[PDB]
Amino acid sequence: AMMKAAVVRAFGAPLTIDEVPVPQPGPGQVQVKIEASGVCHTDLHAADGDWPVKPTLPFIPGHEGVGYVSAVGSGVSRVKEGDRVGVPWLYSACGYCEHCLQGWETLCEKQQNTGYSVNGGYGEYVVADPNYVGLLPDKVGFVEIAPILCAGVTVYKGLKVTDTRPGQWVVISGIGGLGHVAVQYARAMGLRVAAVDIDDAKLNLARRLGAEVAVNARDTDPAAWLQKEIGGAHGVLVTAVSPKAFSQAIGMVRRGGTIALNGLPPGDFGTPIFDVVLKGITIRGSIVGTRSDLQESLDFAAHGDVKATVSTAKLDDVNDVFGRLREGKVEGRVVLDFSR
Amino acid sequence: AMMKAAVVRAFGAPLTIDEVPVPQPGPGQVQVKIEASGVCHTDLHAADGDWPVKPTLPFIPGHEGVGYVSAVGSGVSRVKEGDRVGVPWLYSACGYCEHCLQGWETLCEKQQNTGYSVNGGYGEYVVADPNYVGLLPDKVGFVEIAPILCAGVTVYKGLKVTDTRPGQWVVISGIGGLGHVAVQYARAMGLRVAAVDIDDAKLNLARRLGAEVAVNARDTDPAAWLQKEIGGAHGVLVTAVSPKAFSQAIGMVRRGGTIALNGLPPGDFGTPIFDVVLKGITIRGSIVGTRSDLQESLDFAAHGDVKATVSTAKLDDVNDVFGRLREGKVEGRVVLDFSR
Amino acid sequence: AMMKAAVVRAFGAPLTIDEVPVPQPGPGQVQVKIEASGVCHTDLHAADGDWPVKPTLPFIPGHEGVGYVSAVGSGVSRVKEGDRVGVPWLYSACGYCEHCLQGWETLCEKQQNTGYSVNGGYGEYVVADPNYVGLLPDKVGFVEIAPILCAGVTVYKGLKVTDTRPGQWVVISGIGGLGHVAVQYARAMGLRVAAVDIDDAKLNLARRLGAEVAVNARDTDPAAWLQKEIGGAHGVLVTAVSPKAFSQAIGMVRRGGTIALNGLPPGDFGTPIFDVVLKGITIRGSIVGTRSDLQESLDFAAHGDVKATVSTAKLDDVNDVFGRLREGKVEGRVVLDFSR
Amino acid sequence: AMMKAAVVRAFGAPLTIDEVPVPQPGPGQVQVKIEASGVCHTDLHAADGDWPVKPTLPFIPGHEGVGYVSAVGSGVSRVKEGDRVGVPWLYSACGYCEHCLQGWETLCEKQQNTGYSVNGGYGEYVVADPNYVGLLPDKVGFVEIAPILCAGVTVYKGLKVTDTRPGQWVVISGIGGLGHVAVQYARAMGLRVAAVDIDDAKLNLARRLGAEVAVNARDTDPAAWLQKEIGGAHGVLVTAVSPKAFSQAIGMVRRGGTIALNGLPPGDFGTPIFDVVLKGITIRGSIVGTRSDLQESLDFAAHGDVKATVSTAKLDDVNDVFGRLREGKVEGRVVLDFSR
Ligand SMILES: NC(=O)c1ccc[n+]([C@@H]2O[C@H](COP(=O)([O-])OP(=O)(O)OC[C@H]3O[C@H](n4cnc5c(N)ncnc54)[C@@H](O)[C@H]3O)[C@H](O)[C@@H]2O)c1
Ligand SMILES: NC(=O)c1ccc[n+]([C@@H]2O[C@H](COP(=O)([O-])OP(=O)(O)OC[C@H]3O[C@H](n4cnc5c(N)ncnc54)[C@@H](O)[C@H]3O)[C@H](O)[C@@H]2O)c1
Ligand SMILES: [Zn+2]
Ligand SMILES: [Zn+2]
Ligand SMILES: [Zn+2]
Ligand SMILES: [Zn+2]
Ligand SMILES: [Zn+2]
Ligand SMILES: [Zn+2]
Ligand SMILES: [Zn+2]
Ligand SMILES: [Zn+2]
Repeated sequence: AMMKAAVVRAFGAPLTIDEVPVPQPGPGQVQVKIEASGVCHTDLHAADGDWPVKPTLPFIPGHEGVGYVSAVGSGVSRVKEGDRVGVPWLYSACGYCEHCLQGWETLCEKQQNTGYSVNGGYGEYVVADPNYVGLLPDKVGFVEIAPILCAGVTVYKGLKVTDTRPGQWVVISGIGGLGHVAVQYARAMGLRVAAVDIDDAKLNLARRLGAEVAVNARDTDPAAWLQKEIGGAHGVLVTAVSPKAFSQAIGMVRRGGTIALNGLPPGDFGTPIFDVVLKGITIRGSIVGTRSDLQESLDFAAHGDVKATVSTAKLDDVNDVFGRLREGKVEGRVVLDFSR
Repeated sequence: AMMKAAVVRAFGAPLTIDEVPVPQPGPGQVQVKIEASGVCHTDLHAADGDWPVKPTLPFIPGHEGVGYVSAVGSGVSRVKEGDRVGVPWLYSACGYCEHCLQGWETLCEKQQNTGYSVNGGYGEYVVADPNYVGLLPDKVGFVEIAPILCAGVTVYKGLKVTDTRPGQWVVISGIGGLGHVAVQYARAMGLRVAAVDIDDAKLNLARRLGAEVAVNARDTDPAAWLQKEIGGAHGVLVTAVSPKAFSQAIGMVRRGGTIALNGLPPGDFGTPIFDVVLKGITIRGSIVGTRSDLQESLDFAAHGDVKATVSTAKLDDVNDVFGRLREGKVEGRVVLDFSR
Repeated sequence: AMMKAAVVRAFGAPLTIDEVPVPQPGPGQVQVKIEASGVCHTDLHAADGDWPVKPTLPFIPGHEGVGYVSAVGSGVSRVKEGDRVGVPWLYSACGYCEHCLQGWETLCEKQQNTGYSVNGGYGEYVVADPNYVGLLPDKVGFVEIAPILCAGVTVYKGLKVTDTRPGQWVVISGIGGLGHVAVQYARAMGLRVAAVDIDDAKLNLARRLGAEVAVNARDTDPAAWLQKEIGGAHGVLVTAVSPKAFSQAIGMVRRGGTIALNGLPPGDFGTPIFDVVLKGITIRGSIVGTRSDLQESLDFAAHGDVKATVSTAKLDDVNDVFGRLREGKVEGRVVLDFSR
Repeated sequence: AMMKAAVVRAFGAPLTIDEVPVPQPGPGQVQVKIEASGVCHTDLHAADGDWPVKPTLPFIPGHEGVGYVSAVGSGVSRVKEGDRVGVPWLYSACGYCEHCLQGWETLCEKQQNTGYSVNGGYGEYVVADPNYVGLLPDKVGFVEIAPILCAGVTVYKGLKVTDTRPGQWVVISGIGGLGHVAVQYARAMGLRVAAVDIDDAKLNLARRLGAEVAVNARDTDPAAWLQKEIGGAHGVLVTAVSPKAFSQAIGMVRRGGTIALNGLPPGDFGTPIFDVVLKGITIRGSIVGTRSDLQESLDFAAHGDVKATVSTAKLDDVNDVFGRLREGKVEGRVVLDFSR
């Protein structure tokens, strides 16, 4: 069989929509027929090769792909034909290293990554390791659930590692794909939410989704504004694609506070070490989520606590989507629709 | 009515040994007769007034003073005349704020600091808040115990917040004033210790103190070496916080590990986003510790698990001591001896 | 000079409403004019003289008393006259023992207890230690806020130590004074709530307050019912006044689950050690709440996440109230109203 | 084709040493050649059908088998022929449930148990799940390391879940098979150890093992004595879970402390509600541990920190070994030696 897929063949170049072979599932593998496929900013980073560790060319991006198990190899019991599943960033892990045994498989040094080191969901079919796919809730459709496969799980875990508790203030910096669902997860976790971005439309989105307070960093110093407004936050989750937002976030927290980092813009960010030490601040990188994180994050969507803001696009228009996302002209998430 | 003391009357100017009034305790206060008083780099910064918030002039430095309770004001029960106590960095906290109520008095924004914002232990007597003094162990001398009020509790708390466990690997970065004490706490906390420095003398000291591994970063890349040799460290205590140490720490820590920063350097440090996020690294600021932190750290000294390298000097020679410290000629810690 | 107050002058006997002197505050003390005063089930035992350690006669019960500071002793800074305050079970703690230094003053062995070891709020005025009173929010009435002083802060802390997190199930056993507000805190902390009691009306109250499911332990074996309905809970908070309910709670959790204990019926409860060990179960006593806990719990009420179901009664009818409480004829809390 | 093995063919009856087929490994399985095989009280309960859920007959007991990997089915990468491994209590788990995904495979409700629900190590060979075998340290012999698969990991994990930290007091209740090993882990974990038993010889053993204090409960009340002498222990490990040990544990622990139960006794225990709640005490069931726990516990043995008292016996004499066990004649641990 042949299939349509969007392929990266050179960093910086537009993706090409080509006919490629349908991947077949070997032993212990499953095949997934894609019905929807979220566009993550990471996909831009990957196609631009602006990260230290590059994807091997060529490749098909996409780690927010969801659909049906359309075929099953041998020795597979976790899922069966017809099951609704998603294939996330964490494609697979070794399962027995120290990290994996501790239930921190997101840290597995032997992990594979969907739509980066292996081909992803920007296509009609994708092969997956059934041991690491998301098991989708029956009551949420493909288009709405797709973003939870990365945006959702990531910020859910990110919020967990801020070490904030119900009643406390958390700041979400960057109300994009990750950010806009981050606001919703925070409320579901009993947190009071403040939002920071550089575009009023984003802040308006945050306001609708539960943000009690919101500030535009292009209009004022957000750190100073937040210190005055709420006395500083107990936690911050940075999803912004700007190193500047990382530095600013550090000045947003109360003493003893924690800043968790999701965003992956190239380079360093300026860190006021003196204040971090004097104020006992924690800065903490968070990387997607374990299978347990993933399952829990899907359950919040299933219960209606989190609903992704989504607009659809066609596979063929993937380069336009990339352009819009790059220009910050996307509200929430774009999901590629493969439905009939 | 009068006592000798080393007084800062102008930032940068030599301290003068003056006759000044013995401070007398009012209600809820105590008086301490100093037998020994530790010196460290923080005293230089107080005397130079080169930190963001300066001491008020004139003032008596010293946050490592130890001695006997020589008099009490009314309504004191925690201690009595004749008790052996130290008057550490945390002179007092408000006791009512969110931080104080949570047992994190070190983060109190209304805290006072001994030998910085109030008069300290560079004198024959000092008035203190008995609610915040350290209660000293019987079986350890004043001179030997003094540095535990600072270096001790600092590296102890710092090691605690790396969130490591017995059997796990911790790197002690820098085996100087703080580091040589740190190696001892780590060993007593059941940690496997790797010492990193640029000086073979200090690395050999580390080995004497129980370091299982020692690597000289002048010759070899401590990060590459440790990742290979022990798979990276679960924790990293950075006692000399320089850009190189900071960045090498990020390289030495294994994924999911924690880096605790034990120093107050000037300027912003470039923090690499990609590495912190994808390695799920925690970077945590930590200096001194709470009252309970301090008592716990003293217990280690009392049981002979921790002993600071100490040399004595006279109060009258403090300027000479400051000079030696500035030039980096001080091995271990210098302690002013008030005993006849 | 004189005030009205319900006094316990001999155990097991009716309380006598008498005129007694008004207590005056000395140094470090404040006087409080009572506006409302919650009746805790604990008060029944203070008066029966029921417990291992008994109050001393004669005494005035009541540790849910709220009102205004009407007089301030010497050396008090935390509060001033006119301040809205409440006087909880934890009347005072020593402030410097190991527990107190760790922000666990509820464990202080030198603590005093309001309406037990010292006189409480079943009277027009009560003297308190200003360092341990609750600072009440302006936007909640005295009658509604009164239960938060014990019922509220207790179950809030109890829920904290179930070690449950958003999305997970918690069971509230006993939907009384503590229980009916526990359901609400649970919801505010992002938990899904199941309710257990022995009276359909109390279960219906839980449901109206946010309980998703409910079971009458008189009608079926709760535990088996809960294992079937929700697959066991992640945590349980037991406020019930029956040892039986403690034994049943143990069987209500998933493996790895935690049961927190608040209720204080006399004697032992049957514990299946074999299952507790095989299933890795945790059983944990929880004792009111620290000042931090209390302020946090008052905040939930201030924001309207929590609202006590209360009936009022006159001080003079306190014996009638006791009777009804003892018979389980009370809906939520009864609060003594001193409103002129 | 054939091998010797001890088989339970009827509950209560002597084991019969038979010649049975050597088990061959299918895909995902490995075969282990046994060199040593630990014996403990759990084997008695397996042989007696003593417990609620019984083994199926006939079966080969033994959950402490160690040896070489002698054959490797298809799709195995964790281990290879010649690898020195152990086949502990947790033969396998489902790997997909809530518990397995969270790194708590010990709580898997679909787990299989070696030498209980599947054939174990009381034979020359045994087939195992490579994903769940213990990877044995190079420097420790088969006989010495065998008990660590059981007693070792149990007491290590048990100590971990006391939530104590270095410098803090831990009580080891019972210095027998589990206890003498627990004392060693405790010291290596930096804990101050108080040993409690009723046998002076076992108490002397504890002291020589590093116990700082030892109380004989025949002659003195250990609760009152320890409360007076060390202000209660922060943690208590109950290795011999009898009602008396349980109740005394509750009296020995300091307020806020944690009691970890390491045994599987019959029947309900009377738990004092008042003491547990008022003292804020945690009671916690813990036996064996995860794969991560086992590997950590194995490292302590590899470093010389922990050594089980071991004596050997032959497979043919297992019934006699059982005899001694039953009568309580066994000091330390007995290990079957299969070596030439
Ligand atoms: N660490 C992980 O596990 C993980 C997983 C997924 C994505 N990511 C990262 O997420 C980031 C982007 O995620 P995305 O899908 O939401 O992309 P993006 O299109 O969705 O979201 C952009 C957001 O950051 C923007 N932003 C730019 N400058 C800002 C500033 N100064 N302050 C506040 N906000 C600012 C905002 O416009 C906001 O839209 C990084 O690009 C990277 O892809 C990390
Ligand atoms: N540990 C603490 O810090 C703390 C603080 C306050 C009160 N308490 C305790 O709270 C308990 C009750 O408090 P209260 O103020 O809510 O009084 P209570 O009258 O209000 O509450 C009774 C509740 O438990 C009852 N109940 C009886 N048998 C039951 C069973 N088998 N299963 C489930 N529920 C059952 C229910 O009727 C329900 O009303 C104890 O009486 C004790 O006083 C503890
Ligand atoms: Zn992504
Ligand atoms: Zn792995
Ligand atoms: Zn110092
Ligand atoms: Zn304060
Ligand atoms: Zn009460
Ligand atoms: Zn106290
Ligand atoms: Zn065993
Ligand atoms: Zn499982």
